[PDB]
Amino acid sequence: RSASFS
Amino acid sequence: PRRNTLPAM
Amino acid sequence: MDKNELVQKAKLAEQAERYDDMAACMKSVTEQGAELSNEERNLLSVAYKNVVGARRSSWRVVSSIEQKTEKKQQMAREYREKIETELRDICNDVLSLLEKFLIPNASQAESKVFYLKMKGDYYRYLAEVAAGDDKKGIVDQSQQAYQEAFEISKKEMQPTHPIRLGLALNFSVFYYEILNSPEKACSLAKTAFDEAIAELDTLSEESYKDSTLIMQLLRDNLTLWTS
Amino acid sequence: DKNELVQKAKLAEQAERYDDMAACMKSVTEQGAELSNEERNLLSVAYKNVVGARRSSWRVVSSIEQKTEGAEKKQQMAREYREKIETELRDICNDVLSLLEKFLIPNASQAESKVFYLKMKGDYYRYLAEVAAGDDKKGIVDQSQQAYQEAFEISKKEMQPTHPIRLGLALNFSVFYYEILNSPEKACSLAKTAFDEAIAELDTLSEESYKDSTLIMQLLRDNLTLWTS
Repeated sequence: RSASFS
Repeated sequence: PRRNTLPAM
Repeated sequence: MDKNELVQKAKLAEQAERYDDMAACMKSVTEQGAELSNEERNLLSVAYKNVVGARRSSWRVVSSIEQKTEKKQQMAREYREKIETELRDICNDVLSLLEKFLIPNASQAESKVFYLKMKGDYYRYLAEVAAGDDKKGIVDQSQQAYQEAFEISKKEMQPTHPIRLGLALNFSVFYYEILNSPEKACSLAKTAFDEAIAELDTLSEESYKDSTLIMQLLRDNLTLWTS
Repeated sequence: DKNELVQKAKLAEQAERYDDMAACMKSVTEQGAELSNEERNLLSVAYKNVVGARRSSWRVVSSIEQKTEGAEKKQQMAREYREKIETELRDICNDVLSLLEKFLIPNASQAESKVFYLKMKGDYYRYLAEVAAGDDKKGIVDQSQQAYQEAFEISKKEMQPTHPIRLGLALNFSVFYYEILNSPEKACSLAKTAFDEAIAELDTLSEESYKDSTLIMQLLRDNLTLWTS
């Protein structure tokens, strides 16, 4: 999907 | 590299 | 145990891909009440991201089956609820560490931004599985944590700093997916990409493999949302 | 209702929640009726994934413990963590082995299914042998060997050389010889005979089973290549 990240 | 057994994971 | 042995058992658990263990070690460390180092807070954050990630992934599978579906429907429903409970218990554990220990002892701008961004993320995870009555309150708590982090990072950090970029990526995901504002999501992501590009002669050895991978993720989201 | 426990097991599978899948299939088995072909494959998939996670962890930690010369507080903590993983792994094997002894093997009413459960007994005793202390090991190794041998004798009497269950048993038995008994000549010889007798079928292999047979035959030959080099 959409990328998020930490 | 690892030799085969079955069932696989 | 003692602080230093707890950290070493966490790294070991990390190598064994035993994430529940890793999170219980780093919870204990945090509960001793001393400010965390860079190395420690990254360990804490990696442990909980893997523990909560496995529940979210399982929730999306079961909740879809329940949709495209009776006693078979009721079963999917019950199984989705048991997964939801495990997920909320995990989020409230993290949220309670943030409020009692981490945010109060944070002595630098950079670490205040890190923890506020984490607080936005974990309220956002609650928002994904909330329904009706509680949802507005939860969505509000996510947006305010994000907004305070965004203001501090604009005032104190360079446009190429990884923590500043990482925040812009996740806050734009919040707009798109939680608030339904594709136009605000796009313009947040585009400004963050362009200001970083304008300043590239100013990235060091340390953060210049992290910064450019997040720039890549920003442009990938835009292309997705623009197609 | 067995039908409902089987539906939950599938659901657990699609969510990648293998401990939940294993608890449902243990309950179905515990009802005392013979398992369908579908139910037997579910049981085997749940437990393969639950025990696999531990074995993979065990190798990571054991290899860190040995590599560390000195640091006797760090080596001690590694040793402790390895032992805790070992205790989880032994429990899982003992649960499986007890289902096989009480319900699955005494009730198996066809050669196909009795070969399948026998091969599973040899596998789970072999997992206990990978982590056995030196006083208990020899007893564990012989249990693995006897279960594989009785399977091997039934399959050679009752099944065609290209049957997937017969081919999978020769693949696992031959790895037992190589790694557990340190007998590479015996391991090679067992793998080569099973490959060659299967090739012998320039004659009869069914269209629904052929893809499985061919895949395992290539696994046998990759092992022979690795062990010859």
